[PDB]
Amino acid sequence: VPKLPCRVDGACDATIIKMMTDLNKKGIKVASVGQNYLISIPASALFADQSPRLNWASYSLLNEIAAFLKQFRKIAITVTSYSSKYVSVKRERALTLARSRVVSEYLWSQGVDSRIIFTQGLGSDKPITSYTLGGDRSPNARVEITFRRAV
Amino acid sequence: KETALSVGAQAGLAWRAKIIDEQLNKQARNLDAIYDFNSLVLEHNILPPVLLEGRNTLNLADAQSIRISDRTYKVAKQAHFITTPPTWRQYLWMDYVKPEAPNVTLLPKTKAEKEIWCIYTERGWKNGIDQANTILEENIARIKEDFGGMILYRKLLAMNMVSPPYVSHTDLGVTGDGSEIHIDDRVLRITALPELNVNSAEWRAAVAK
Amino acid sequence: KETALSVGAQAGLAWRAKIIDEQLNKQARNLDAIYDFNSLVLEHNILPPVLLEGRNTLNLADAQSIRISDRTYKVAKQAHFITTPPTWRQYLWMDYVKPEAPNVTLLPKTKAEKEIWCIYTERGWKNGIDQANTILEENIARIKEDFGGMILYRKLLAMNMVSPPYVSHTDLGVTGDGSEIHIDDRVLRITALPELNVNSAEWRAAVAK
Amino acid sequence: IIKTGDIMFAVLDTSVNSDEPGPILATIVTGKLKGSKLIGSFNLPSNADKMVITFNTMSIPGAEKTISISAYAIDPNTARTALASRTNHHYLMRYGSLFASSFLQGFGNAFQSANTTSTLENAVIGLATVGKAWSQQAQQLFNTPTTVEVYSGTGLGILFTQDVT
Amino acid sequence: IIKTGDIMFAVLDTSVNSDEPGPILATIVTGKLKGSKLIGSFNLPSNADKMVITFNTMSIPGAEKTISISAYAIDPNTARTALASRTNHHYLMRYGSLFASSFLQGFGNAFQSANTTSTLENAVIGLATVGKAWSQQAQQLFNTPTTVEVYSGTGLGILFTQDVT
Amino acid sequence: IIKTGDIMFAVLDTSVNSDEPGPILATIVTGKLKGSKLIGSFNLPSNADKMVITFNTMSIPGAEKTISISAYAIDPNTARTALASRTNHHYLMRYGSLFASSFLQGFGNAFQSANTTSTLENAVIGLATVGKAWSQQAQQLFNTPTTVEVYSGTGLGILFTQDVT
Amino acid sequence: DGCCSKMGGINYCDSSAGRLVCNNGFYSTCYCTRHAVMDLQFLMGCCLWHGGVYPQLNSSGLVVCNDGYVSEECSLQK
Repeated sequence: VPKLPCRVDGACDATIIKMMTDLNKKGIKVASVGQNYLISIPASALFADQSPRLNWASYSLLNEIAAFLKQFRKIAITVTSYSSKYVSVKRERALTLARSRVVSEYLWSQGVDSRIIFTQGLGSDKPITSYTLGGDRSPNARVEITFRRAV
Repeated sequence: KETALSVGAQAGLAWRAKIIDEQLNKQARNLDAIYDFNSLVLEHNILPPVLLEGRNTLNLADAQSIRISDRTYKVAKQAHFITTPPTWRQYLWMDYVKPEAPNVTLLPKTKAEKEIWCIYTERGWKNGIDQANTILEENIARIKEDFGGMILYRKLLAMNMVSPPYVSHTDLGVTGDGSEIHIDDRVLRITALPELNVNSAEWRAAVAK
Repeated sequence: KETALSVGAQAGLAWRAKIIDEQLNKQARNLDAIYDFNSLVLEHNILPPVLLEGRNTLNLADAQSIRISDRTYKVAKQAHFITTPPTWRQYLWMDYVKPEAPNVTLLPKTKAEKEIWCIYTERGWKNGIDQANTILEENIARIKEDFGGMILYRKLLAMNMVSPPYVSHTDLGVTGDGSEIHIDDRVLRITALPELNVNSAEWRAAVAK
Repeated sequence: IIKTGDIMFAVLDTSVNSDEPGPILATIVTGKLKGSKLIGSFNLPSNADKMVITFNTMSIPGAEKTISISAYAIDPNTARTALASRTNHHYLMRYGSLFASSFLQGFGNAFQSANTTSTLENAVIGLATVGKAWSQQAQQLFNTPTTVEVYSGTGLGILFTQDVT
Repeated sequence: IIKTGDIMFAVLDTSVNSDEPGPILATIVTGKLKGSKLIGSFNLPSNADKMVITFNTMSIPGAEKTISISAYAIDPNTARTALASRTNHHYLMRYGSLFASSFLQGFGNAFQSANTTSTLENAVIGLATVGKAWSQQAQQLFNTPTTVEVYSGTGLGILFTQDVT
Repeated sequence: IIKTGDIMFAVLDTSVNSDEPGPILATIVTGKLKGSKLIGSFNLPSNADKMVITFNTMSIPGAEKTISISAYAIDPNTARTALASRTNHHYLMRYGSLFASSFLQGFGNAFQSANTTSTLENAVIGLATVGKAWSQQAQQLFNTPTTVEVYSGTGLGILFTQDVT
Repeated sequence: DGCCSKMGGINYCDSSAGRLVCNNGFYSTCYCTRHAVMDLQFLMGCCLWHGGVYPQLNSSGLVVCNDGYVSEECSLQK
């Protein structure tokens, strides 16, 4: 008992709430229901103009989001990408797939203890808003992460 | 030293016992709806037997010696007569007594004495509470096993894998001397106790929709 | 004096054991990745045996008497059944127990006693270090030997120079009395143990490109 | 089975002065033995700087038996063989009685002697004549020892001497 | 069967002085044995610090049998061996007698001696002659101890020494 | 198996004075025997310059046995047979009592004798008469030796005398 | 030490979950019973992966595990 850990290491509820508030006020979407958590990030703040080359400054954001992710004992994590219709379907589908692959690779390099990570990108096949005037600035063009807390 | 430990364990046991007894008494009717017994009771005031079953069993005697079976069925408690159905009191309720024997000899007079007295009393409280929880969980496991055995026997009898119990009634007219008389002698004997069959040919299966 | 020697040796051994165990925990996944056993278990969950090979042996019995051998093969451990594949913990994990015993009453008096205590503790620390390293070396040698024997058996069985083991299995239908029933008796016994063939025609060679 | 020379706790409930030996009982409250009792007696030391009790006749509940483990006691949480009591019981009385008798003798004799160099004579009378009998009786009774007395609410610890079965 | 050295209550009904040997009976008023009685005797201690009672001739009602369990008594709710009695009975008596005898001797002899340096003559006469016989008789009687006496309406507690059936 | 007279270490807990001998227990803290207990006694020397412990009754954990290895003790970090305690217990009290009694006698007698060449008379009285009985009593009691008392938290070393199994 | 710190506060300990509950319906960080999921890698004691420590003690200071293996690192050395 005395040497048994009091709580799960590297976890503080106050820290969790604080950083969740920070992300939400910075605009990155965090959504919670039951124990299933979803995070949304506009692709404009991440990539170039329809290019699968992450901007250098975004590494701080990636560090922050991984730091948040580290507090949850998890099993499976899904990362998917959405985009806008640009030239064809296959073009942006491949673009989304590459972007998801890159972000998944960076996360896997980071110390986020999971068992499974799925990654995919479906271009502009799941619209969420009628407004499609902008290109990479359109809100629907984004990335999203889903997972379910265990126990 | 350990006197505080002992009294704290006693206090924790008693207090947790009182709390759990209060909870049980608070929740009565739904408990009865759960562990009904008279419904399961058969047609001759006879308690059905107790059946257990295990699946995918492997035993290893030593090197080059292994025995594997898929399903096994065992009879734990043989069926018998009864006068009343059982209930939950003997399976869930547990005793209680307020411990009222603190010996006035080891009174903490100094600060360290008070500190150790308090900490030892607290840890005794916690240990007693945990022990009470263990008693409760083993009791509930026992009653669940009993009910499961009963319902499984019912299911197997539906499956037609066990013969029903057999009862012989013998009725005799008035009897006795001129001083003692009984009008109607009714003797109920049990001839055949339920048991498992061996012939697989007549076993009947089932299918839902 | 020698008391300080002994306690310093204990402290050094414990500290080295804790350090090496921590390192082993930190570098874990690759270890189990390389030391698989499930990919080595035989068809019937039977652990393959262990073999040893010797090359170019010589013995001088006495004057006038010499015996040389080209190659020799030994069955170190006979194959036997198994339920779960072995891991590396029971070969490499070290026993760790922090010695918190203040069994020290030869407390220092002067600077000279303090410094001889210091040097005794230093040499005890170093002795613990070397002891732990030697134990680790023995453990790693043992586990390497076992894995080598396993792979040697695999290679020779592929080369068709040893007899593969043979197990006979028998099946029986429903069995038991009216109170106990088993669905499917399945009894498996390894009739033929693995062994080598001292014959010669049965030898097939191998040559790559 | 009890190891040779282990420690047990017990509670003493009856008090007695170190005057007349008698059966004194203690009750074991902790350890393996619960509800057991032990009767014995005390001893009078030559000097009263400490006080100890001999405890030999042990009775354990449960079964009708009487074992004969003999053991002594130490002051709980003090680990000393002395007893907490008072020892200045009968020094002052005898000292004062002797000194007063001597002073009476001296006053009578010296103040009668210095008469060459009525109420004063009567004081001489009383002191000189009542000093001597008082002084000799005080010498006769001076040898009374100062006693000690245990208390009826003091616990104790017992170290064993022999084993049991 | 009675535990080795267990305790019981009893009521003392007949009082006695610690002067002459005599049987004393007590009555058990509780416990398993109810209405039982017990005859025993007393002892005289060297000093009046306590009083203990021998109690062995135990008579149980119902059956005409007599076991001889021997036991002692302690002060109930006091748990001490002291007896409720007075102990300053005959100190000042002999003290004053001896002191007056000595004062008489001194008064007669010294007031006769101081004559050089009829009512006074006869005072000297009586004092100097009747002091001496009184002084020797006081020395003769100084040794009678002060007595203690139990009371007829005090409860008591009896602890056992040996077991019975 | 223990070599014929080698070194062991233990710690004592029960403090005792060299007044009334009795069972004393120590606990072995190191060596092959750990948790072992040793009860024994002490000896009274003619001179209180030291103190040694007669330790014979050894009980080792594990098996219910009682060996009788007898050995003595030496002060750790001192390598001597002395005991760490106080030695000036009872010099000054007897010295002062005797000297004061003698001075009283002298003052009374000399100032009485110096009369030829009332408060001074009373001083003579008290001194010359109370000095003498006090002087003889002090000479009677002047011969009590100085006690030595061990403490409750001192360790010790034991040199063996005989071998065991 | 506040398990539900900067939250609704402690609600109760679910044993079936082996976890504390914050008043805001979010699972806490601490544990409340041994019957929970803790990441356990480092352990104390000796004779591990053997029959454990043999309860019987020997005059010699060596300790041998109940399966017959002797642990030098657990035994004190000369």
